[PDB]
Amino acid sequence: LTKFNEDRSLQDENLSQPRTRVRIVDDNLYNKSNPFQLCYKKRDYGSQYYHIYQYRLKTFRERVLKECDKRWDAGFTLNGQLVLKKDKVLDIQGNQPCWCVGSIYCEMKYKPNVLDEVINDTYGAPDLTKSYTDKEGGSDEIMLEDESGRVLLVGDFIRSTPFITGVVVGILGMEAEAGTFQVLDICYPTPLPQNPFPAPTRGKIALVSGLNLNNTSPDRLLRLEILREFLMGRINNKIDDISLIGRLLICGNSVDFDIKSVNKDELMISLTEFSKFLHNILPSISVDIMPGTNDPSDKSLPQQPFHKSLFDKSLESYFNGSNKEILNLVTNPYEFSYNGVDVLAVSGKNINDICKYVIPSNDNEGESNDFKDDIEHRLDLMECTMKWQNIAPTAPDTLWCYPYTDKDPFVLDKWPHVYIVANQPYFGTRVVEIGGKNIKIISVPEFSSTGMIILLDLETLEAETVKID
Amino acid sequence: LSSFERKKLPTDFDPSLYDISFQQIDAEQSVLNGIKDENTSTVVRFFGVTSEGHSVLCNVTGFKNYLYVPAPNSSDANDQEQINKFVHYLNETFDHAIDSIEVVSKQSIWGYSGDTKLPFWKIYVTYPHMVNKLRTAFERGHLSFNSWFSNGTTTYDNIAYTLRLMVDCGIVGMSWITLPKGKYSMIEPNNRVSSCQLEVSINYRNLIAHPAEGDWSHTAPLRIMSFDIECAGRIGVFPEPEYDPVIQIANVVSIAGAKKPFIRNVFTLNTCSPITGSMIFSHATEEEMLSNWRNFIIKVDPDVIIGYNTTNFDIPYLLNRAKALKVNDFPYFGRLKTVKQEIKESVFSSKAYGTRETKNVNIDGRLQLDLLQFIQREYKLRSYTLNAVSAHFLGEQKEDVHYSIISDLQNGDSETRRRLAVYCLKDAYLPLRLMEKLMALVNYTEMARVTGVPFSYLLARGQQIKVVSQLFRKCLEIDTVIPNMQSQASDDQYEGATVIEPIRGYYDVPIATLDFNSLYPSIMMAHNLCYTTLCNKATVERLNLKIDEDYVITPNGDYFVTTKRRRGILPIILDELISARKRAKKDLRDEKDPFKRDVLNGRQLALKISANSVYGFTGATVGKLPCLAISSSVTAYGRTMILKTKTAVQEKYCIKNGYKHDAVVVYGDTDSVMVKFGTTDLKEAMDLGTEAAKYVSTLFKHPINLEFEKAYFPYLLINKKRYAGLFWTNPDKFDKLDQKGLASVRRDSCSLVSIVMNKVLKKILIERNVDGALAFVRETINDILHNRVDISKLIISKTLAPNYTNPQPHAVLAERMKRREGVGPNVGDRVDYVIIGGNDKLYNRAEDPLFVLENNIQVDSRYYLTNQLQNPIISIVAPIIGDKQANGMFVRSGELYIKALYDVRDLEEKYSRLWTQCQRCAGNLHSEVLCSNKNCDIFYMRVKVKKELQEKVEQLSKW
Amino acid sequence: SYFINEKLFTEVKPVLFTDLIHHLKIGPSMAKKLMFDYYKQTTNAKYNCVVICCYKDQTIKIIHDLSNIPQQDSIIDCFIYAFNPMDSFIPYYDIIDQKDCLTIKNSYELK
DNA sequence: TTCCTCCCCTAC
DNA sequence: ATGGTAGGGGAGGAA
Ligand SMILES: Nc1ccn([C@H]2C[C@H](O)[C@@H](COP(=O)(O)OP(=O)(O)OP(=O)(O)O)O2)c(=O)n1
Ligand code: SF4
Ligand SMILES: [Ca+2]
Ligand SMILES: [Ca+2]
Ligand SMILES: [Ca+2]
Ligand SMILES: [Ca+2]
Ligand SMILES: [Ca+2]
Repeated sequence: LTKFNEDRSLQDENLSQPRTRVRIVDDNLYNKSNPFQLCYKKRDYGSQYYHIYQYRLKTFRERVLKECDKRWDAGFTLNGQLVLKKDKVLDIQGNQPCWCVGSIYCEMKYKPNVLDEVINDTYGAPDLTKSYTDKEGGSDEIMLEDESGRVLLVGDFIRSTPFITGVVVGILGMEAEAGTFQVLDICYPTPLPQNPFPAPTRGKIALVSGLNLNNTSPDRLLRLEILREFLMGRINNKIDDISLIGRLLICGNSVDFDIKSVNKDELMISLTEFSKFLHNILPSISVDIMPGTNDPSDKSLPQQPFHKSLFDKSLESYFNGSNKEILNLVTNPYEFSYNGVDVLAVSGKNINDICKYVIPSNDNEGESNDFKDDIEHRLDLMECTMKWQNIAPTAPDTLWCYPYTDKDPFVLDKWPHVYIVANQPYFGTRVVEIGGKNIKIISVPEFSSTGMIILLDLETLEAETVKID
Repeated sequence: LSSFERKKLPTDFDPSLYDISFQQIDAEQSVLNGIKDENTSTVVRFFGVTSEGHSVLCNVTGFKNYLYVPAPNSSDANDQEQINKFVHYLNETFDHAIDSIEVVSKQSIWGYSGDTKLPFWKIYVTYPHMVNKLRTAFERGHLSFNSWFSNGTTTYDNIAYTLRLMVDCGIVGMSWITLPKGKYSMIEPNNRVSSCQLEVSINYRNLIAHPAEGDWSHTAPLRIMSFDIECAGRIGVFPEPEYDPVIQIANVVSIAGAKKPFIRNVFTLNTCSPITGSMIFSHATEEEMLSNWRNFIIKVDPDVIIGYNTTNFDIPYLLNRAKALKVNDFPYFGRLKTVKQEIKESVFSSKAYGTRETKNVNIDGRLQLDLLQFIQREYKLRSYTLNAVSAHFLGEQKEDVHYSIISDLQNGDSETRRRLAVYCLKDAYLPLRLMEKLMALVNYTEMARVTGVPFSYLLARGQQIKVVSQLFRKCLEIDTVIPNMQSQASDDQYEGATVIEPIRGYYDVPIATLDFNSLYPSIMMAHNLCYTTLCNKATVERLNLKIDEDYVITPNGDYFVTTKRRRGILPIILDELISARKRAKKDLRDEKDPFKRDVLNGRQLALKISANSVYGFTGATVGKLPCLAISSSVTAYGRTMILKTKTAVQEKYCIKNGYKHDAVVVYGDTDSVMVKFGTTDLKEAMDLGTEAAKYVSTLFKHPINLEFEKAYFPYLLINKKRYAGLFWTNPDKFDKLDQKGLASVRRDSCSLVSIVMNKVLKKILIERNVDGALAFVRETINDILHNRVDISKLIISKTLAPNYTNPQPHAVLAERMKRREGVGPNVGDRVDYVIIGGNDKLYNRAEDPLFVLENNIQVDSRYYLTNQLQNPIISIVAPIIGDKQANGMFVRSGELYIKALYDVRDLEEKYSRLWTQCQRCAGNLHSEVLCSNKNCDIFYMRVKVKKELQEKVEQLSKW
Repeated sequence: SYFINEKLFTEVKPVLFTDLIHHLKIGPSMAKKLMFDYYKQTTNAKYNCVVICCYKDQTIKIIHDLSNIPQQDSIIDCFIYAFNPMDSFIPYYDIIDQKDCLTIKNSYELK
């Protein structure tokens, strides 16, 4: 009986305060240096996509060798012909065990090729191509490139782990047919340091991704408004559970429109509506907007932050200098530092492309050891991406990048306590621990298909979800 | 190395008990040191390989070259003592060379004078070169003996010695010869002159020469050796043999009709790290490398040294390099031990093949099948570089190492040298794959067996030699001689065939197409046209022939006799040549592979140029045996057959005869008639075209046959010899889109026009939305004007010519390239250029694309739009929409920031795709990729997109 | 007080419960009560009701299906959200004047 | 500004 | 030495 439950829910507290309260102050690390930040000037697009691979190999060789000196040691006694030694990937012969390091490179038939599209005059088509691998054909080959050589791999391990291109992990196998390996063991790089975070007066963070605003209104705008109202505490008891949420983090895909048809009309009304929402919510919460893949920002992965011009005049007071604490506008994969808890966030394209590698396409039979459907395998992919020190393995090859020279920001230097990936279809979390260091992998879902916004605690790191409908 | 050398000879081998049976691939005149056989010492050496794989050098000894002259008209000519005194006088005059003078009864090939045979004098000579001097003397009149040949005479049967032996014995090129058991003698190891395993000598009367039909049609296990070299040239200067060494030499020796080669090598100038699957003979000095390569060839004994540009670049470079390095024993690697290989530059000019200068090298005993020549003859392509032909036929664009980086790779380390070695291995395995796909050996073997010329003539001489060989064989069969006729320096031209006036327009009615099968050959075979059937009015009055029963007057007025009187030989030659085309077309009929059906279609389309060249032979004033009374008498009979078809179908399929519509012949070119039956149905238009073909073929004499070729449901008749339509053969699905002549199938038009015209025609004819077609046209005109078409689509190609009067753009460009780089295109090479912008004349304004992509010079866009793209598009869209519209077609900060940000978001997604496809292509993920495969689509594009993205980001920096 | 002609009926744009806070300066924990008593007694004409529902697991859903879901427990509060007597859907939002907030002041001055 | 040669290429 | 002729269309030069 709908009316009587309303009558019961008559709450009539009636003060709640005049007396506006204050959120608990959790401040990002002041802008010092963001490895993912490139001004549009000084971008020298002349170089090629080979300094990236050279730097990855050059930096991962030490990280793999520091582990390979102990495991597979110079006196290791594998069944026979012990390990003979290191080598240069091509300088290998015989059936003796051996181990080298090389940047794996997959070769699938469904990986879209631009030369074929040009020669077929079909360049510029929709790029649906849901998955790359060829499961029902087995034609996928997993090579192991190095400085000089290209050794194909075959065996049982390449059916256990993902083996995504661009990653550099030392392999150990037996040369079978003078061209291939028979993989026997895989060495992941050395463990990477973290920062220490002290145990102590509170904190939370509201994570949200995939707003996807547009002219069509299938509850999207209404869900966004309900979101800001719930973040205002106007939907529940006022304080002590919403008074401390501290900061919001929009994690990409905020404004979705049809580039193919609209001709830039709705891309303005969506931004005006978004700016309305920001002006309504900013006096109450600080906000950090992070560009997605479908947003007014670059398509190269180190996407630079949103421009001040995209936003309505209303927010100009926020964009004034010395107001980064209110609005942030950070680059796409960003390394926040909220009260010491180093949280690394992505828009979620890297894991999407990794799954494009591993997951099959429309097959037209069910594997348990493999055939990642989509439940936990995405968290396993993020686990690997935290093992494989770089956070975008297939960077130059399938999710395009600025052709860096002498440095790659994607390869990690220190692990973050939290690793938030965005726009994932499913919400999940795992407290992964590798090499004595543990991190927390949160996978925020889309706010369009679902309604979840995650509230991550910054003292227990036990994130909880709240579903909006 | 136990796989190189051929199968060892059987131990129990002796001249008796055995029958050496082998396939002769080559034959050349030579002198045989030893006892003269049948008073002659010269021999013809038939190199070959037997069925088991053993070499042979059969010396065919005992053949004496002869000269035919008519018996002089006198009383003493029948006195034997007079003939003996005559041969005595000749020996006095011509170095004791004339052997004898047989009296044989022959007839001439010119005209039907009657069934009586004149007496001729067969003058044998000891060495075959004497016949030239004897013929000159006979023709001028220097002989003075009883006033016999004092005036001058006409000699007969002027053909080379090798072909004379091959004609008399009955040996077609690439056929089988059986030296009978015990009739042949073996050359003793002391007097051997070759490297072959079996080196024998037989009398020409003894050997059995099988025809290439039946049990003897197979092919022996030939050994094809492909190869390639790479030279380390000084910076900026093309490799010159005198100063720039050869550093590597690949090798892919293989057996004909095999899946994979059984040898791979790379002879490198320095140490080279091992490659899997290919030995690596790494030498220390260039002299040792060249000598070991020679020893390698001698040990392998390949039969067919194929390559790509080996005739012009590789082998001449090797020979001049060995000469410059004082390697004196290198240039002897033919099947004969002590014959030096030398370069003899020869020029071949023809209307259908164009002038091109070749540097022939005489590798004795071994064929040569440089694939560049094979493709330049068989296929019309925009360019013939290795990259482009590989991309066309094999379908693969692969990296092409930079030229200047070769020196660095060589002077680096063993790893870099392995990189060079794998490049050479790819370059050398390419021609062999091309040869296996294109079926060069099989097609050329069929050609040399059908016509009769040796395999070496197929790629070094035109069609006249094939007609000459077939003619000589048939005359020999029928006791006839060919009179040596001095060339009638020139003429103007004779009459061609009629091209019916077109009823131009765009037709939505189905357009049947009725054409004759092998028109001119069928006319020749039908009305008995031939040399030995020619006649004149006087002869008819003398012999008292009857009309339409013993002779026919052709529509050109010339007389010929029916088959009752004589059976001309050109009917028989054509019968064989168009009965082999039937059995070559009975193969692609039964062929599934789509790429095999455009090679089996290049074999039926080469036996139809070889049967239409029998006509061209009679029609060629320059060149022996020109008879402009059989050739200007088929053009008539070809002009009274369309004039009769266009008058029969147009007046049978009419309303009076009980049909629905009046038929209309809207076009027709030399045999065809694009009849428009007047019905909209297609299964009924085809059903009527097939009935018309039958009825009309009923009107002509066998074998003339008019068959319903195709149909065009939509038809676009632009002009005379230019049109387009859909190609329907069955009434349920169209096969393809034909474009007969339009600027899209031309090769002197940029690829932009081809693409635009193909898409426009596709829309208009298949999709039937004219408005969508015009919208795409306007979209292109914006691209050209805003510099958004890639140079790959603006490259024009023309064939350089030997001499010019009115300067041409590509000619001035070729001169300028020669002056800039030190080497430019040669006569006969297609030159590629794009038209840059400027003020001076057009010919002064044309540049090599790689110069445009290295200096950023502004491609003239107004010129392209106006000259290249305008007139073709206007011509093909005017029939649909009328001429007027067609000519008309060619005559706040925030929103601003959304632009130049959704433009960079489109350029930085193409930049990465292109410059990572280059990495996926070269395979080299970890080091620099320097490519120069300028026939690659992405070439010229990656640099454009880079230069655009840099500028767009520089511009976006400001906001 | 309750100026319910231009607040509900002639308010023809769908009236959000936050408009009460922004106009009458009332609090949320009182604006819900005002809307409550209004639809309880004051109503005289057709008016569509839209109610939010917050659960123990913090789920916020509004469609409320008019029949039930596990409400038999787990319901903390159930506040009457906006009314839409125009009955179709789709309000529209804009810049709103602040300085009337009893929810929370963010942390910082705007400078 | 209208013919009238070269010049390239194709169609039969 | 070298198969044939018919014909379109582009560039340019002279009258
Ligand atoms: N390279 C050529 C092509 C054709 N013709 C002449 C002789 C042909 O008899 C006549 C017909 O031209 P086609 O292109 O139609 O060739 P055919 O019709 O003779 O062969 P087919 O009918 O089998 O297609 O043109 C020629 O002389 N030289
Ligand atoms: S430019 Fe790129 S695509 Fe073209 S051949 Fe070179 S590597 Fe291949
Ligand atoms: Ca080469
Ligand atoms: Ca025909
Ligand atoms: Ca035809
Ligand atoms: Ca036909
Ligand atoms: Ca003309």
